[PDB]
Amino acid sequence: AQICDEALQYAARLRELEPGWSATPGCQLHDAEQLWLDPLRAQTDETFLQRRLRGDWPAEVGNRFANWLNRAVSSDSQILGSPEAAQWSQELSKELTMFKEILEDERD
Amino acid sequence: MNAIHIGPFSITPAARGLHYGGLPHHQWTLYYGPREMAIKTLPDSYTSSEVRDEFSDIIAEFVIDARHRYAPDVLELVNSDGDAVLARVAVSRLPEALSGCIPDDRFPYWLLTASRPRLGLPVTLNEYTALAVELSAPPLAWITGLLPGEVLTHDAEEWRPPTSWELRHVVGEGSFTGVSGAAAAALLGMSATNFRKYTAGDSAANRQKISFAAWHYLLDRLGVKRAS
Amino acid sequence: ILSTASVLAFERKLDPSDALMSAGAWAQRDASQEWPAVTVREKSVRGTISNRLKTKDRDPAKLDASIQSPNLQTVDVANLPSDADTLKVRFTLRVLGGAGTPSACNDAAYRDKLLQTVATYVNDQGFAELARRYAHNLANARFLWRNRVGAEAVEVRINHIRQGEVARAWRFDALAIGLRDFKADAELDALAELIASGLSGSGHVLLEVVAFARIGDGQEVFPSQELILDKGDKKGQKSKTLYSVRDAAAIHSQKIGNALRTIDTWYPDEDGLGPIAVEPYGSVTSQGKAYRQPKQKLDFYTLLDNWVLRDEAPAVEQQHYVIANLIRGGVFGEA
Amino acid sequence: ILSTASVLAFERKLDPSDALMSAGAWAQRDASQEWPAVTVREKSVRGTISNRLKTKDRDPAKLDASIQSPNLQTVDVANLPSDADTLKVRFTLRVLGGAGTPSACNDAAYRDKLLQTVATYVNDQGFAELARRYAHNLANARFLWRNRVGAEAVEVRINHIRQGEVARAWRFDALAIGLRDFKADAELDALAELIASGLSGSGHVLLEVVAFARIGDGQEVFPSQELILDKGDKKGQKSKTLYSVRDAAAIHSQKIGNALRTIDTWYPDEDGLGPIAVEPYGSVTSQGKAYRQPKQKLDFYTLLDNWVLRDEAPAVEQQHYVIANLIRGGVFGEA
DNA sequence: ATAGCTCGATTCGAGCTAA
DNA sequence: TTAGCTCGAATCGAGCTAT
Repeated sequence: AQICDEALQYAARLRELEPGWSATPGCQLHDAEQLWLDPLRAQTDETFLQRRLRGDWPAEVGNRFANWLNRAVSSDSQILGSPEAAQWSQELSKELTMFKEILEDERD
Repeated sequence: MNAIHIGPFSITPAARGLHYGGLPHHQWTLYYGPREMAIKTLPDSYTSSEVRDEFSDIIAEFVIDARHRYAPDVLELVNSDGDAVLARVAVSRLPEALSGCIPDDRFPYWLLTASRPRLGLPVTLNEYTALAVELSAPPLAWITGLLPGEVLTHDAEEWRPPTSWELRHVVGEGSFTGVSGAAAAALLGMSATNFRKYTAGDSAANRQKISFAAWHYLLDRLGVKRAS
Repeated sequence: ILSTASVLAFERKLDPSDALMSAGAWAQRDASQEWPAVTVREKSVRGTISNRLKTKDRDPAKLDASIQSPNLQTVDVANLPSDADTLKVRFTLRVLGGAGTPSACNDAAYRDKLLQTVATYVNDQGFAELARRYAHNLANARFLWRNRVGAEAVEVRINHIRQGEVARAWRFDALAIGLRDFKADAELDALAELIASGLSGSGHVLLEVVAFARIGDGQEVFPSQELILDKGDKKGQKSKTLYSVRDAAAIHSQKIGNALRTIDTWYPDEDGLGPIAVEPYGSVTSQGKAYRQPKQKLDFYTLLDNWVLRDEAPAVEQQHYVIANLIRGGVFGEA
Repeated sequence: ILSTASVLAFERKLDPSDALMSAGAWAQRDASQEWPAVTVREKSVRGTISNRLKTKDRDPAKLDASIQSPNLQTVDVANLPSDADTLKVRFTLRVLGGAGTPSACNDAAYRDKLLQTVATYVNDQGFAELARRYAHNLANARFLWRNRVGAEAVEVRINHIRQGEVARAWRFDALAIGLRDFKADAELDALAELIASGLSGSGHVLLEVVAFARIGDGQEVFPSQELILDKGDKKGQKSKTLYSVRDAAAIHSQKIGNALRTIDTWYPDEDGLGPIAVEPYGSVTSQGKAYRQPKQKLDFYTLLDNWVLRDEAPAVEQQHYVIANLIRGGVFGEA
């Protein structure tokens, strides 16, 4: 539960930067998560990107973050073979549940 | 001030001085023999036991690296599957008959290496204990990586007596074993005054060399070699 | 005491090239050398939400909102020209030999024992029955995986190159040769004995395999699929990309060799579904259910270890399968 | 008492260049100076579980779950064009000489005696047997490591480039001069004194070696492989990486020079394997073992001290091994 | 515990004989 | 391999010191 706060605290300090930092040209800029990384780009683009956050309601960034944290767990076959990875997946499912819950009602 | 000698390490000061800020200052240089590890500018108000504490962390990191990179090879005793490690022993040298092996069911006990291309040998418990007795590694066997191979050899014709600096690796207050000269002399059954002649440096009057039997028995008693 | 090596890597035998794709008309196949290559094109698509929901998305308030903004994708496709109805593929296949010799080994006594084990097999049973089923997989266009599932007529041409010029030409018809029956034929035995010549190391074998399939006027062909890094936008996701070597849709070489390996029939489960590829633990990616389980001790490793270490020779019928995996090679031998 | 030197760093002789690979068709190798280079491209693969399991993953539920979660990785692949069947590899080889002189040596007494020992060897016999076996490895496509195991016709052309121009040309058949025996040939002996003059130090010598091989149309070529830092995603794992200099697949210089080093037939073990490279302790990477172990006293280091310190020279075939390792170069002495 | 000294007695190596 | 023997040189113990 402490991981998603500092993840949100990370997105807190991206809100203080330039409104259109992610709108610059670039070959690789992680546009899949750009709907949540830059909330202030909706003010610059009234219809080009404001409705993109409204229409899509990005919640798969948490799925991308879930794949990242899967690299942060110990790669032990004993945990996967036994039920140790079961409740670890149960706590992974629930902790990403209210984490993703914040992102959909960000437009309010 | 004075050059602080901590076992094989020697913190020598700069002959000239400097005034960083307004206070007097000197450059203290840590040495591992002919190897220079650090220069640290320190005041003249510090005592020797405080410059020693200032340079202690680099020495501790050096000792950690030396213990890790010269750790003896570990052998593993496993069942007829190779998944469960029943017993592990650190060895100074591998068994003579090791070949690339994957455990099977026809033998109950297998002696595999800890390296991922696991060499192995089918053994029983009695032969495993014979190999463990013959091949075991002493607790301070990592100090042999910091010593030349011609001072650790058991062949008397190819053996060279260790120098004073190579002797400071295993005996002394700031040595890698931590035993004093009096304790080392008591382990060799000789007087401390004669061992101080072994550990004497730069004093050409009355400086002696250790013998083959004394050196190897000392390495036996300190836990560095020949303690299988 | 002899034991298996820690590393037992084998090189791959019967290595095929990358099968190109060119399009043309039927009965023009005798002059299909300069046929135009199949080029991958681009289509922008959208799709309604059709995947199975998780019982929490089934509310009509948000299910109707799901189809308000359906996902947009940009898919790569491979289609024939309008004035073309025949798909032509071409690749070369070599037969190397030396199945029992590993590229890398650890135990010298185990390597010698494995060589003696495969030496007794060759004299007792030559590289013939495996070579026959390798000829059938060359005969029918199984390497056209889904490019022949509804094809009216498929013809396969197999040539033999010695000094840059064709020596013996083999022509088969794939519709007559089923994917489930491994029969006997005089033309296939001529091909099979050539495979046996390469497998035994007698001589060099280089086969140019050209297959023609009748699909339709301007339909879609199905080449190998690549991977997408997915770093773009959510509208131009580029969810599909097809294999192409030089502006020409093609098939992976391991895709061709996968179908050429589909000779394993003898797995202890029921064989009504058909043959499978010779692999350790007898697995195909289509069903996700592996035959030859280690619990039933009919896998590669249990059969290989018993036949070499314990000298437990199995029947003649499964030892065709342990050598077959030595043909494809592998990285056999764990820590 | 003539103790050995603590540092004995030796410069390496027979320095090869990177072997650039370009492609084309046979019978055009006389004008092969504009052949298109073998390009490095990317393809995606997937595989099944073909490795041994640690007695716990052999459960049918766990094994099938691994098949349901496939390992998708991309690999580096190099292939010939579909209209090209000839692979040429071009590297330059320069012979230096002065093999007895070390770059670093502490004891001046040891350097004088070592130079005296090398000079005593040269007067008894020159670098003739050494260069004969070196030219034999140049005669065959041994440096064309895995592209020769299935070559139908492989041919080399060696040119003596003295003043930037062909002073003397050579043309050999690599399949005829096999990688098993070192016989005698008049044209091979003509090459022998060219390297022998370079090894002796009479004058500057530089060679260019181009090896054409009949591979096949679109077949898989094998350049030298690279290391992967293993930082990206598991789907884009890049499990294989090949060596290229400028959009052209190439072979490492030390990979080429290792094959030219393969002249050691004098190791005490049985000759079922054949010649190996001349490096101390006789290490064979593929077999994971070491011929000329120090226990039976036939490695480089014990022979060197016997020859130099206590003056007991080894056998004449063992003296070839010592000088070949001296030509090979290394960081000798107590490091 | 470090560092080093002197002084007379004991040990030590490499010659040698003696068998 | 046993069984010794000189002869100068290095080592050994036990006295003292110094830091």
